[PDB]
Amino acid sequence: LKVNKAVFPVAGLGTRFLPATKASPKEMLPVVDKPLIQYAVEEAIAAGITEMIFVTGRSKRAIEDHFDKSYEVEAELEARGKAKLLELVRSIKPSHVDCFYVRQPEALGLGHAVLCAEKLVADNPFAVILADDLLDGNPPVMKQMVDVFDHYHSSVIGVEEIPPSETKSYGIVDGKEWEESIVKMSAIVEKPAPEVAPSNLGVVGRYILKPRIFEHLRALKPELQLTDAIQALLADEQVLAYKYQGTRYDCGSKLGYLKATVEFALRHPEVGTEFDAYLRTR
Ligand SMILES: O=c1ccn([C@@H]2O[C@H](COP(=O)(O)OP(=O)(O)OP(=O)(O)O)[C@@H](O)[C@H]2O)c(=O)[nH]1
Repeated sequence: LKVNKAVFPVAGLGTRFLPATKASPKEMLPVVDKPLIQYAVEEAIAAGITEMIFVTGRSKRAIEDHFDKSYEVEAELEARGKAKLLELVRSIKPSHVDCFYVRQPEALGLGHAVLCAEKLVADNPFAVILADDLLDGNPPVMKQMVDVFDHYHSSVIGVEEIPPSETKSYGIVDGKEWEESIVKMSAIVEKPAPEVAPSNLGVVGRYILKPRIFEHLRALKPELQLTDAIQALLADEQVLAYKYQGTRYDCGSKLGYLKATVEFALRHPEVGTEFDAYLRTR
């Protein structure tokens, strides 16, 4: 049917960004002036998703207070007639967008984080969006994928072409190329050595999953691997890999985070020009 829900796992330990992540999850890191998780939610909104499910771990309130109403900030902005900033703050969570929270008690990995959201997804297809993967696309990547899902009504795994030497960092898909950008998947293999990688198509943190993924998650022998659930699912039904149009910034790591900051600052209306001039003359 329709993709109304997006699950955002934001419960990782984020040790690669200590000390900043001590009391704020990695997905709250700002790129210029905006947390990763807000970029991710805005992508979901652009895709027609209206229900945001956050799987929280440590520092859940950074996520919750970012999206929930804050009386203090509005009373502060109200008391100063700063109306454009008020519209900006309110657009963090537009009307008709709902935020639900669920706890992952133990940082038992991504597949387990997804499993924590099972009762909230129930018997519906749902997006899984990893805000650490900051995707820059027009149209937004999850919107592209929702269009793919609406056509084929199969799970959709976002993929990008990666250097063959780097396959050990990625889930790698295999299958029959269907369109220029659609692979009908025959396999997904977790972090293969370059010489045995079945393709150069690496999985990124964008998924549309049909609810049968949950029975394969609960069934796995435990850190449950999302890859293994996907591999199991494609034995029972079509799963598609989608070579999205756009650019991924691996903000799980410091370098991708920095690249994202640079690239997004350059396209920022307020500071783009000066930051470009600064970069040239430094
Ligand atoms: O227990 C977990 C682990 C990971 N995740 C989620 O899975 C995705 C991938 O996150 P990772 O598993 O790569 O962990 P991390 O980047 O937070 O950890 P460090 O390497 O910085 O130590 C992110 O969306 C994260 O929030 C969970 O929700 N729960």
